[PDB]
Amino acid sequence: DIPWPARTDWGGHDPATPFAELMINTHSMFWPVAIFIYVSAIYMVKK
Amino acid sequence: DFPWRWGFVAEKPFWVGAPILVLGVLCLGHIIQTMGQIGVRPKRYTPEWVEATKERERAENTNPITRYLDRRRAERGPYYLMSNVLPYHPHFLWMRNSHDYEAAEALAARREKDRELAAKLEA
Amino acid sequence: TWTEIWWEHDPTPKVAQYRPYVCTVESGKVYWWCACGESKTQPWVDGHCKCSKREGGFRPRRWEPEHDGVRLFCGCKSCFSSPTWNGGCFTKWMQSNPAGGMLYCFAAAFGFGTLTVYRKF
Amino acid sequence: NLEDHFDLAEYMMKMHNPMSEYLYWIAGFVSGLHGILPLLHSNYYFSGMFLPRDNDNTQLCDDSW
Amino acid sequence: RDWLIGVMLGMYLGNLCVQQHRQYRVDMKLFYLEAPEHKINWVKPRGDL
Amino acid sequence: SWSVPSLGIKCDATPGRLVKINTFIQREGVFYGQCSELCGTLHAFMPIVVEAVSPEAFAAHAKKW
Amino acid sequence: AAVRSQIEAAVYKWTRPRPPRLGVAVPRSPPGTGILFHTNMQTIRYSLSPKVWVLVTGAALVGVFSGQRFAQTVLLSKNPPNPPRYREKPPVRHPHTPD
Amino acid sequence: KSYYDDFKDRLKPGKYTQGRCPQSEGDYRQESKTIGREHLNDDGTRSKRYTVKEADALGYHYHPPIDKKGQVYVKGPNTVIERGQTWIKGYELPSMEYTYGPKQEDIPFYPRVKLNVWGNYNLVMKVEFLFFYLPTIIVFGICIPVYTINFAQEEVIYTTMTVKVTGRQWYWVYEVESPT
Amino acid sequence: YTPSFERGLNPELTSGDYGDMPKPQPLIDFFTQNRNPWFGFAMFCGFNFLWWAFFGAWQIRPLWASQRKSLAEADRLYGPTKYGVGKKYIN
Amino acid sequence: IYEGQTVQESELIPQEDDWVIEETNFCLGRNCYVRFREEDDLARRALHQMDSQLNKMHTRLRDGTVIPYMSFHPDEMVDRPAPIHTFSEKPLLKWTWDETYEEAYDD
Amino acid sequence: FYILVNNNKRIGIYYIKLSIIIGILGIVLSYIIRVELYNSGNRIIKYDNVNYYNMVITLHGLLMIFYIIMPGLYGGIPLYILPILSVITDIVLPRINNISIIIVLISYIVVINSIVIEYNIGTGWTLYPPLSIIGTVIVNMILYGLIIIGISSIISAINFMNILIVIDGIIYVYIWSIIITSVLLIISLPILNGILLMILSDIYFNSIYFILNGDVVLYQHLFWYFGHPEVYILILPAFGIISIILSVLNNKIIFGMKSMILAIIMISILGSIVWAHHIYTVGLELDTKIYFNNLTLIISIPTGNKIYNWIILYIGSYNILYNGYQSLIFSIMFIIIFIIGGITGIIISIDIIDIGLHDTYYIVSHFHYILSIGAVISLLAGILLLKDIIGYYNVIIKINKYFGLLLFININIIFTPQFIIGFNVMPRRILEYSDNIIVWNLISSIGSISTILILLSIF
Ligand SMILES: CCCCCCCCCCCCCCCCCC(=O)OC[C@H](COP(=O)([O-])OCC(O)COP(=O)([O-])OC[C@@H](COC(=O)CCCCCCCCCCCCCCCCC)OC(=O)CCCCCCCCCCCCCCCCC)OC(=O)CCCCCCCCCCCCCCCCC
Ligand SMILES: CCCCCCCCCCCCCCCCCC(=O)OC[C@H](COP(=O)([O-])OCC(O)COP(=O)([O-])OC[C@@H](COC(=O)CCCCCCCCCCCCCCCCC)OC(=O)CCCCCCCCCCCCCCCCC)OC(=O)CCCCCCCCCCCCCCCCC
Ligand code: HEA
Ligand code: HEA
Ligand code: CUA
Ligand SMILES: [O-][O-]
Ligand SMILES: [Cu+2]
Ligand SMILES: [K+]
Ligand SMILES: [Mg+2]
Ligand SMILES: [Zn+2]
Ligand SMILES: [Zn+2]
Repeated sequence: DIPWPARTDWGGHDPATPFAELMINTHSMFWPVAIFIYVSAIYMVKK
Repeated sequence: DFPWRWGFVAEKPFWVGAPILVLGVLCLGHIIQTMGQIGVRPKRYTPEWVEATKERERAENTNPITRYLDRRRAERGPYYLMSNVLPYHPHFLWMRNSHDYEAAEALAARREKDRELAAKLEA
Repeated sequence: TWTEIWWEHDPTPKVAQYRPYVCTVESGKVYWWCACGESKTQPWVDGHCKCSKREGGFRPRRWEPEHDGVRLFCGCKSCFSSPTWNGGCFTKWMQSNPAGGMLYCFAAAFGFGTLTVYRKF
Repeated sequence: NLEDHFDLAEYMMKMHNPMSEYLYWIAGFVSGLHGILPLLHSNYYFSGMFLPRDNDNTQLCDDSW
Repeated sequence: RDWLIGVMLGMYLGNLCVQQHRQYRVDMKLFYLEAPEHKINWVKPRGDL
Repeated sequence: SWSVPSLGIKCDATPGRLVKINTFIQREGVFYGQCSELCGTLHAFMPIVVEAVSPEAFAAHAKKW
Repeated sequence: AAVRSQIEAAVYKWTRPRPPRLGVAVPRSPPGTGILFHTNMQTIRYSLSPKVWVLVTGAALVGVFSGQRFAQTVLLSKNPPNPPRYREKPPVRHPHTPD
Repeated sequence: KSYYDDFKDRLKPGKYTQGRCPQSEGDYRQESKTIGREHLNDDGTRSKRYTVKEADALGYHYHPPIDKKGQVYVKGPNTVIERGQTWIKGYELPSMEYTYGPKQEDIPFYPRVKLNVWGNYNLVMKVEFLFFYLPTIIVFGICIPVYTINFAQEEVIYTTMTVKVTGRQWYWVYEVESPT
Repeated sequence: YTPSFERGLNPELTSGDYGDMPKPQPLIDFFTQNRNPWFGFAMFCGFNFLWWAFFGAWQIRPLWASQRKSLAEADRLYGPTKYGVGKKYIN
Repeated sequence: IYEGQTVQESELIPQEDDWVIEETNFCLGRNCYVRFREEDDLARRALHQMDSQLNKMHTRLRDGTVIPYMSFHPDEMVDRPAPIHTFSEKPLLKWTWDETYEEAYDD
Repeated sequence: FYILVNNNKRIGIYYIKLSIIIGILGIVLSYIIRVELYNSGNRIIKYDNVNYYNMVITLHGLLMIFYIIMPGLYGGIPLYILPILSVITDIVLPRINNISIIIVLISYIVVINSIVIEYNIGTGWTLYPPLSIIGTVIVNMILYGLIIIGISSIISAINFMNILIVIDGIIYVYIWSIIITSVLLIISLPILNGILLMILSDIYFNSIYFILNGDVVLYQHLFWYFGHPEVYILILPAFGIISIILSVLNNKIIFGMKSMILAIIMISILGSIVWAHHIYTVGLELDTKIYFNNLTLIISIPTGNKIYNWIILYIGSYNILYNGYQSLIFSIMFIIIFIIGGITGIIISIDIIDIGLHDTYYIVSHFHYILSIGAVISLLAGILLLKDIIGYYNVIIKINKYFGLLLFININIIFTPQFIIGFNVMPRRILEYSDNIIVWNLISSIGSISTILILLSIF
């Protein structure tokens, strides 16, 4: 509904429509893949 | 080959200086950005206005899924919110004793009228 | 395992210790590190080990700190960042005692799993 | 000639007049002023003040200063 | 071979967010069904000021 | 641009295009949004407030207003 | 301790590395050739043999997921049933409704 | 040891800010009168006359260097005949202490080593395949979700009410059907 | 701070005459950097930033105490009802 | 892919039993900012700079051949700082092949 | 002489010098923005002078893109080393090279003069009509600057393409990076000129393309048909630099040179056909949206191959070599930072996610992490690598671990919080905002003042 202080709200917050829920879950679905892509690559940044 | 400032800094261990410098630069930035707002006390951050927003949120049932999800998470495990511990506005340093007395009287009057309406509605 | 199974023409050190040596070092001073593991003034060359006598391909390893402080030094004599320590002493130990290595790795992973799961959950 | 071998020989050989450096820094300083001076001028033109007082466009407490 | 450690570390950290997302969906399914935070016949129009 | 984050709507109000957006609100409340396309001086001062009420309440409101 | 040394000696014997199957076309070292290089050569990283690497890496994987289970079953708690949703009276007026 | 102390003598601290006296005390802007220095100023910098006002590229002081036979002066090598063979001794650069200052002693040892190359062609080819096709798999894993969510937004729904929203500077107009 | 002489796992390899060369020390010295007060201040500094980075400074709390007690009273008296552990949080 | 030059075992056989790998230092030396003399004028400071070029340095091996300062790209081959005119004589990229012609030889 | 010089290396220095000068104006504008956004209220801009903020954000974007980063990465480093890498005496077109830098300066003077003399209003750096065509004369002046800049960009692109005719050595990866950017410019600029001329026609010639019955969405197609190729014209030279630095400093031959080259070519072709991911919320047809979303996600494949090829360059390098040089640190930091920016780009590429995140500060943080952090650091790293060749001094940068650490920490303090407010949500191109977004905005503002202070320590 309205922004609240010091909230991460990663991927969205307070959906009030089925489409709004879809948007939040699409981001949540891809987020672990993004973490994998980052962690897997960064771990090899070294001599 | 270097001026005094660099000779002084470069003499110390990096992990002695670096951490101190990081905090110092951040503190200075906040100080600089606070000089232009010393004593500024907006009325919307007073307790009277803070209560009125709570009344609006109760009537509008604001962010109900954030409140439900916080309760569920807290029940499961350790849940920490920045909003719970820290100020949400920077003028808090000056508004310890600030009040809006006109809003206080108006809010009290509206609450009294609301109680009369509630009794009438109960009938 | 480069010296052990791959290449037989590089000198192979003896492990003095499977743990780093902690030493205080001063900027502007040069230190000489034992690369054979037989010096009695570890982690430094004592003047009587293979490194000091330039025997069998062993030579002292020159090292110099940028700033004063306490630095960790390699005891296993095979760390990638030798003379400094980077954890290769533990790695080389696991090669020599693979059963012990598993125990420590399981314990470390167990702690990491619990903490990360407890905080995120 | 040996003097002409290197581009910007005086600067590279560390003999250049310092005024060249001062002009470069001054030019950058003037470039920066193109964002600040029109800000002050425009603020005064439409308000009468060169810079606002924090939160002076909102309702303020009686003791606010 | 080491790069595999990174794959496994990135698969563990990713799975943490999968579990959070999994629990999130369970919670969402119970909001409109059981959560007392969900209120109906509650919000009234304010009207023009 | 008409944006209501809680309703998952962000549609550009472009001259010449009458864009259709379908929605189905599931919970009552008041959802706040802001214009999301730089539109001039007061781009930051045209918010979007939508209040969703029960169908019986909406009918009474519409009948009176 | 006797069993500890037994399993330690059993693991050790099985893990001792065998010569690598070179995937590169290199010559055979001349026979009788000893150490020719010195320790001042650029350090070559010390790498675990495949069997040992699998063992320790597997112990790490078994460790992190058993740690995840320990946290889930002991340190964390399950959600109790949501409180009953009873009918409650809404506020009579919106605080901003003109009087 | 402190290597700076070795060449401390060469570095005499300076007297003038930016290494020049006030122009009044000495006019460094004028061209030097010293013979053979007509192209330089007093302080040693090139004179504006030499570089700008009478630059040779503009046709001033025309002096073709090449001679009649199409030749220019060339300095020969240091030749040393020996052992029934003519040798050339190459010019070795001066000690780095002369040019940089530090005394060339106690130099750390950096051995010769041939380039650090990745080996095992078969293994490398498989990694490169993975460097390309692991991302390709991830993209393919997103493709199906992307199609579905796009189809969901553009779904013909049985809407029963219409709200028309017009955006003007700077307010939002709303048109709604009125109850009959 | 006159550190101690740690012989190590193999004491015979530390039994020689060091002379000017430094002697091995316990690992607590490495963490404390020989109990250097500035490194301790730097360590405390490292914690102070990291706390700011993740959870906020928490140094403003003593100043915010009165204004966090007013916010809590408003949420309880006039805010939307909180249930169970939710009542712990005030926004 | 490049994996070094190919070696035949015959080429790894020493002519003496004491042969080891030559321990020649390939660290060129200790350097810093090029330090000009005050007495030197613009012309003589140019000569000083030209005599401090690392890319003109090399390491002489036991047989008298020298391994030069080498770089992957020709950017490191010009004098530092870069002069106005750098590659007056075209740099020669040497390619190798097995082709030969009779005119080059004599019997 | 100074202005008459045709030396390609001197002109390269001029490009870097001018980028820093113009950059001062760019950074100042950024400080104004962050200061204003420190809290809610008016801080340094009056409510009656809100048009100035709109102009500040517009000029910030335009200057940093076309007058700072592009002249620095495509004009500065390229004009200095490309003819050397090509083992050629000098650049193919000497006189054209001279006029290009002069043109850039003249267009800069026009822009800043328009600040001083014209009424200050803004329409974004994307100059969307009808807002751009109903403005005052300052918009006309900005259009002249862009067109003039376009002339310099195209002639410089022609100059680099001619190196293929004269190159006497091997086309290294970096040379390939510049050539492909030049191709991208030759194909994208002519379209930009056309749409800009149409903006002028409506502003100055009573044309009616951007009034009813004329589709305003037309502009967005032609603009972004140049817009997105521009973001790769700005990043590809940075990639070329990163390749040289990693190979040189680690003493390791580039791995997969041909895959690096073919990855750059691929990014260009794909980048020329994905522009409408900037137009997701306009209301395009379902199939168009799916095409563009699909092709946008494909760009990650070639971009990913380059990242992993860089990683193996740093892996395995000798430990004895000191790794604290600023150039090496910046090159490594680029990989770490670019992955963050690219991954967030893939997130916004999903159109349904984009509905929530369009015109929010998440987009800001996304392109800042790539440009304000990645591109800047790449240009710094490239200049630092060429310090001996260029010959500049009087700065303490070459070995300064404090500067690198402070920059990395504080730059992340500015833009990481902008990802958070993207989901709160805080729109872009606004100055006032709700009181519940102050915390994150305040943190980012503290980061901006701190970064500026660190820029003074280099001297
Ligand atoms: C992003 C920032 C941070 C970056 C950090 C990282 C940096 C990393 C490193 C980057 C390195 C990049 C590559 C560097 C290569 C350098 C190559 C080089 O040195 O070339 C040689 C080149 C020239 O040396 P040369 O070969 O000896 O040249 C001899 C001359 O050709 C002949 O000598 P001459 O004496 O005969 O010269 C003629 C001279 C003759 O000069 C004189 O006679 C001067 C007399 C004194 C004047 C002083 C100024 C007076 C101002 C008065 C203002 C009054 C305001 C009143 C207000 C009242 C209000 C009520 O000048 C003129 O006649 C023309 C001057 C034109 C330029 C100055 C323009 C100033 C602004 C004007 C604004 C006008 C606005 C009008 C608006 C109108 C609106 C209607 O060097 C320079 O030009 C200096 C470069 C210095 C810096 C080099 C880089 C150092 C490293 C970076 C440091 C950080 C910089 C940060 C940016 C700046 C911040 C502020
Ligand atoms: C109490 C109840 C429960 C009880 C439970 C009890 C359980 C008991 C379990 C007992 C287990 C015993 C195991 C013994 C060890 C077996 C393995 C072993 O060490 O070999 C034995 C033995 C070792 O003998 P040794 O005495 O050590 O002799 C060593 C000699 O010097 C020379 O030997 P060699 O010349 O014959 O060559 C051997 C060497 C040759 O090594 C190599 O050539 C290198 C191999 C590693 C290459 C890795 C390349 C990765 C490239 C990544 C590129 C992309 C990165 C970026 C990605 C970005 C993505 C966004 O092999 C290795 O080094 C193998 C190392 C370990 C490989 C592990 C692979 C794990 C893959 C995991 C995938 C997980 C997917 C999860 C998906 C989840 C989805 C939800 O090997 C042989 O003699 C050869 C035959 C056996 C070969 C085994 C298979 C190797 C497979 C390699 C696969 C690599 C990854 C491929 C996929 C990559 C995807 C990215
Ligand atoms: C140089 C600057 C630059 C670069 C490189 C990019 C790169 C990318 N950008 Fe761009 N972008 C901008 C600058 C840039 N962008 C700017 C300035 C804007 C805003 C302009 C404005 O609106 O005014 C913008 C806006 C923008 C939007 C608009 C969002 C909105 O308007 O709401 C989108 C969405 O499609 C987008 C997507 C992408 C993608 C998908 C990439 C890809 O190139 C990213 C590719 C990289 C990776 C993916 C990471 C590395 C690869 C791997 C680690 C392999 C493994 C990863 C996977 C398999 C996914 N960008
Ligand atoms: C590459 C271009 C570039 C660069 C460097 C930056 C740098 C910065 N930008 Fe950026 N910014 C844009 C391009 C850029 N920006 C664009 C295109 C927009 C959108 C415009 C629009 O909305 O219309 C934008 C918008 C934008 C906004 C949004 C305002 C709004 O529309 O509401 C904000 C503030 O939040 C901001 C802040 C900053 C800050 C704090 C920095 C930096 O100050 C952070 C600190 C980093 C430094 C201070 C180093 C920079 C140094 C150089 C650039 C010189 C390099 C030269 C050499 C190496 C020779 N930028
Ligand atoms: Cu309307 Cu913005
Ligand atoms: O723009 O990506
Ligand atoms: Cu794009
Ligand atoms: K503000
Ligand atoms: Mg938009
Ligand atoms: Zn020894
Ligand atoms: Zn060790």
